Amino acid sequence: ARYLGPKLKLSRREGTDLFLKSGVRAIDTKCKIEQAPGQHGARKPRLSDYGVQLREKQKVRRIYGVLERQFRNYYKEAARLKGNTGENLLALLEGRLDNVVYRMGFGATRAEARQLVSHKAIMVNGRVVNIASYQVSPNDVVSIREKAKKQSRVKAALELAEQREKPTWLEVDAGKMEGTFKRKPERSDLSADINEHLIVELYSK
Amino acid sequence: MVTIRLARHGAKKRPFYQVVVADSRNARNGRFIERVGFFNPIASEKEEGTRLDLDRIAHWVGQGATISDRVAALIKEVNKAA
Amino acid sequence: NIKSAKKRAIQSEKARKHNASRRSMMRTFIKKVYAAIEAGDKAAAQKAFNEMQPIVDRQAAKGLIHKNKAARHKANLTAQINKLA
Amino acid sequence: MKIINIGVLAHVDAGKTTLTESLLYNSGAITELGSVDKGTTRTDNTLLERQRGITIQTGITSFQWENTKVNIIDTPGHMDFLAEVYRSLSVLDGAILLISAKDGVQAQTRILFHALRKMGIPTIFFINKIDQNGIDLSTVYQDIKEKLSAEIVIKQKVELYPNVCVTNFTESEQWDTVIEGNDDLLEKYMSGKSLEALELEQEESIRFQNCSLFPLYHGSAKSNIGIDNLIEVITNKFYSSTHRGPSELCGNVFKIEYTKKRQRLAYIRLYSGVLHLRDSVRVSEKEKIKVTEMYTSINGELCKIDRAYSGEIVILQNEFLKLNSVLGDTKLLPQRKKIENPHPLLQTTVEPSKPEQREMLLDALLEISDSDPLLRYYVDSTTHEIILSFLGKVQMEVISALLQEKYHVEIEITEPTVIYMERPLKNAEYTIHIEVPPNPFWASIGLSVSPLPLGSGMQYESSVSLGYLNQSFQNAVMEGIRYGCEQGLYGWNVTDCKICFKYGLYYSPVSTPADFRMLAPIVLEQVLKKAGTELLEPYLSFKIYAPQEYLSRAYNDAPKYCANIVDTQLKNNEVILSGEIPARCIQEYRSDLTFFTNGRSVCLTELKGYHVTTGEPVCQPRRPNSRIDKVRYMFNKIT
RNA sequence: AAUUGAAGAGUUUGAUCAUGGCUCAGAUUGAACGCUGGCGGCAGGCCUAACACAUGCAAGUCGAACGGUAACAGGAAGAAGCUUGCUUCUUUGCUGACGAGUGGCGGACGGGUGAGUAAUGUCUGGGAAACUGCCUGAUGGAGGGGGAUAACUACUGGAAACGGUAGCUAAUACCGCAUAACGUCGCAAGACCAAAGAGGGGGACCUUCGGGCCUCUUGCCAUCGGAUGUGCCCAGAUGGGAUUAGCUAGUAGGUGGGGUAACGGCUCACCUAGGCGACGAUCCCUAGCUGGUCUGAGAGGAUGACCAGCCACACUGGAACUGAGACACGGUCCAGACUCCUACGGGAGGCAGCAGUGGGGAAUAUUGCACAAUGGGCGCAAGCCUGAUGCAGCCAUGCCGCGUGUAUGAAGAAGGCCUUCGGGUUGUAAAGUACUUUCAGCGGGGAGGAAGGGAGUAAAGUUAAUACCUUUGCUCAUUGACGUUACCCGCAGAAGAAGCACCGGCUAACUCCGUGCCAGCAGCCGCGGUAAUACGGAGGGUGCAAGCGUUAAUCGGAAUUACUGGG
Repeated sequence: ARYLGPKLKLSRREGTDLFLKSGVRAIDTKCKIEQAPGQHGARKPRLSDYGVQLREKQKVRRIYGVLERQFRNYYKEAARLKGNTGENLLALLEGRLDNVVYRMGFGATRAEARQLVSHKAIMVNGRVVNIASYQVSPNDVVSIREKAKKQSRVKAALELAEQREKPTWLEVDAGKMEGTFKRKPERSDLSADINEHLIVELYSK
Repeated sequence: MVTIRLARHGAKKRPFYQVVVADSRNARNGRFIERVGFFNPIASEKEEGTRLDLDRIAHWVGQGATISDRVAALIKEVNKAA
Repeated sequence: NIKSAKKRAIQSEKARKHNASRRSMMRTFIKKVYAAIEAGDKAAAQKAFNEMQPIVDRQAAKGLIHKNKAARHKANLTAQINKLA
Repeated sequence: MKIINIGVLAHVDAGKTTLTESLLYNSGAITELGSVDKGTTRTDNTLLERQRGITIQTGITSFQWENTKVNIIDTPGHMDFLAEVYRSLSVLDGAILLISAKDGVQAQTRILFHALRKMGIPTIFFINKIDQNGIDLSTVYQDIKEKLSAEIVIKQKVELYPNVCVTNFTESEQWDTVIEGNDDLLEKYMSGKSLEALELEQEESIRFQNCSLFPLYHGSAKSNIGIDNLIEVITNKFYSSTHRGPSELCGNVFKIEYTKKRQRLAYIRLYSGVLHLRDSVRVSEKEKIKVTEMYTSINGELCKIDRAYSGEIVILQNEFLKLNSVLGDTKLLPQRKKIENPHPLLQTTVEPSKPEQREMLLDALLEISDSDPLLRYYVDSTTHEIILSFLGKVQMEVISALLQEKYHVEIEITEPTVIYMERPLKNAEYTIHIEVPPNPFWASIGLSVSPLPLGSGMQYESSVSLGYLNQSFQNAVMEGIRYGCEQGLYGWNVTDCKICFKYGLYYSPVSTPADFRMLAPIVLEQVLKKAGTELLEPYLSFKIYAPQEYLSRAYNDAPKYCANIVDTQLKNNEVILSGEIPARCIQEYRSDLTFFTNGRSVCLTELKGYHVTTGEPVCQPRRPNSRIDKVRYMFNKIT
């Protein structure tokens, strides 16, 4: 399921930042960003009309790690939802349990937050959840179990969240590792950089 | 002979019985006159327990139908004074 | 095919002999009534109809008759014997 | 519990397998026909077996005596395809060869008797056909000592006459020399004095495990004297069955036959443990393979059984079963084996009859591979001529008889591919021309083949200087020259090639690397025409062993054989000599040692030395070649 | 709140514009093949041969219907050993119960198949000339007798299968009689028609001591009902072909008789000379129907495999009986084919029931466990039976979820590849370092599917009765195939777990070397006769992920069958 490959190399393929290596350190600039995605990344792409869509779809996937088949289920689930599809697709991907744990600063890179969920550390609403695809409910109170609490690695990872913008739609207790999701995020709050409209066009055909 | 009986459905290892009026010669999953309520033994204590429409059942008791012993226990579980 | 329930076959054989014997003796009493109509003897037709009335209704209780075919013998056949009368 | 399987080494058509059918009457009945003279049941099994006077392959039948199981099978000693009988030695460690009463044991049986020593399991001689005139009641039995080459002695002996004593013996005073070899028995001999013969039966029981000497036996089964009491010794003399049941079960396949009512049944003995019916088990394929059905092979009729005992052997159906496949895994046994020492015993064609019905006969050839494992075949020839690995004369009749019954096809072939390797007679100038005189392609080169010593093979060198030689296009010239070595003008394969290419003018705008490859083949068929043709045939050496007394009769075969004389050296009574004769006539050499040798003949050889050359006419095998590009243009070169 | 929905590109030509086919991007399947492959949950799994079938099993049950006892367990008269009441042990249907046998019910349901079927079928909405065991409402009856037969004995035919004759005996078996009505027939008068008793308990009374009698429960007989189920009638809708245009003689209608539970040429007798057909009759080819599934904006096109309804079929063909219901999967009788048995006189066999075997085919399963649960059959009930059902085992077949690690980590090394040999790329990748342990492995805890039912007790009903019984509270002992479960805790160790296609355009992603229109790729255009970005290999990258491609069927794109929507 997981790509488990060179995560930092994938950022240069998109030319921006997939945050697959947010790191305890801040900005990287050790991989030569943008100019060298690969051996023949010096070439200037023709950038086909089909390419901008596929370049946007793989970009949103790798930031979340969602597989292509599972990702298509989010698009069918978002078409039936009320309102514009453009917001509904990013909202359900924000509804994943591994992502909300990442918003709380629990773990550094997103790959760590997924495995943190996998080892029965997360316990939302007083019930442990292993699956990272879990659909978080409004007004949930996720919190790590006391046996997995403050296990060294978890403590230093929270320091990175202080430099993070920190979502307004959720808040962590910090003094006891107790997060609390509330309202579904607005499109203005999340992202405001990726072109979610491009993704729908790829599944429009 | 018409009779009220559970029809037994749901996912595997997830029983979900369907109380329904049907002649005995019919299959358990076969033809039935009409459904009336449902029984969820694995539901436990929550917002839902075991709905049971006694009003239509009170009509079939006079039609000669023979309630099964499983449905007969549901007539007691729904009680009258309780 | 070997079966523990083969007794239903031999008993149906044992039953059909006694059952047809009652159906055969009754119909011969019925064909006798038709001979009285062709003879033109309206008086003998009334007597033969009386001979069969107790036995033909009796079979209907036994299930040999669906107590509807026997009524037809008490219907159209009665319409013949009295028309000659 | 169980019992070891009895042998059946009826070598030289000893009919000792027909004596096994008498053993089924002794173990009978309580309900059986008792067998009959000729064929006759006796577990005949397949059709057209007893009608031939001998079975096509070794059989098996259920039996018991002395409150013990006594399986056995025979004979496999006919012919001719005796290697198949070598696969039955794995079926049981026992032996019971029937030496002939005429001049001792037959020499062909001595080859199967010497093969029993390699098995490492005990065996015993038996006086088959004792009730007959000319029998060696005191003279021919001594010939079994000279042929056994050991110190085996009979446990009893008599001469008749109507009498057939057996228990009255045996080996008084002098007998017991095998005990002298035992470390314990040799110490009792130092004490002296008379002792009970049962006391020496314990030391003989140790030597019996090493199979140091054949157990005694006498009396023809036809006379019905000693053919039953001697069978009691097989029960005690035979080694006890390795019963266990501790698991895990293990075994290996032994033999199988494609019965018409089968249609398949790969029987195999259980080396250890036991297999429950309708249960999966391990195999050599590395997958699950339950035995859906299995039954013991009773002599009177097949019989099902819910589970085989440990050490038992019984047929069982399966979807697949590779030969010698582990029932475990895995069996842990080791022994020597060979197909009578012959990689190919005179291959013979067998092209099926009919332009289409012959093709279905090819599939029956896969059915010959389901039968005896010592069998092989492949359509290496361009005509797809059959080339079966089976050998022997009478053994071929079973493969031909099988075609008249198991299938509906037949063929007659024997000469095989000629195997010619024609070479050019001398080197001569040649050239493909220049420009467009001319025909495609415009690219050309001047081939200049030259003579070479025999067996040197094909050769070529890039004489042209760069860049006209072409760093890449020049290689097609060699690959195209190889196309002309597939056949000469007479269709014989190219040999002694030496085409040193030289001149090669070519135009660049229209030249292609296939253009040079095409003109290159014409340089080899034109330069081969100046060769005038030179036919040659292989002449591999063929060493053979013959008895010295018959060795003088083998020199007469030399004048008829095309081979020339070669060095050889005697080896005691055995003799041998290093021959070297051509393969076209080498297949007939086997017939010569089967007659002049008197059955002692033996030989072996392998192909070697491409040089040969012989008359007459220089005939060649067509045709070469077709289904290739630009082939019709080579006909224009003839005129 | 409940369909908010319609995309296109390549390729005719030196170039273009239309017309016009092909082909690709989409979703999808009861798929196969090729390569790879750790686990879990939920489904599906013979679409080819309606081909033939070894073996097991798939429908039995009631002693509270009856004669009985063949076994087993108790009791009793009686017996033998001997620790004379400890043991041995013959009799005995006297009890608990139970083979065979009679009789009641089921076997027409459940389960499978799509051969047959273009309408005798089904769907949709109506219709009257019907039937309906079991279940149930209402009103009455339930009186009194006779004669046989299985089992069982004697004898006997036959190898078996399986009987024959002569005798004994019961019933809720059969059969006259008495008795009947709003029932049946008839305009009416009148005529005629049914049965069965058992089980539990008991005060007085009555006992030829078989029991009567009182009472409860259940069964039986008749009528009118109720529901359910089935048959029958019509209209409309429900495949292809006109290179099938005439078809029909019980054929159309009438009349009478017979026939069916019931209408009807449903069938005989006679009479009439009609009937159906271009809004497609007969014939020919094909097909189980439909709710639905897939695709599509919709209209529709394909299909209908699983799930569910009806129908057809049960080796082939045909026929009838038993019964409320069959003109009949695990019934009978017969012809025939195909197998097997024989003592060769004569019988046995029908897996399109679940497994399984051979054969066919590209291709699809275990001769599993349990009636714990539901349902059906029988029984008052307990229980028995159930290849239905509940599961388990097998296969990546499909969907879905998860893991195969995470963070740090530059000398930006070794190796590989590329080069203008300056270097770049592989590459935070690996090693190193710091942590974590899901799932597997291993060792302990452990839900839930279970309601009942049995015993016991109290009370309310019933009743002469504090007895029985019915019903409701209540106590004790309990009922799990799955199942070494779900799930949880604990243990060790980054430990056991990543492949496949593609990289000329369409279509996201490249160089180098080898082979020179050779070898080969290909869905369309088409490449290779040159350091081929289209071959082969390697480097790199992309796509996707326990799957990835290929092939096939179907739809959309295709407004190239346009009804919506073309000439």
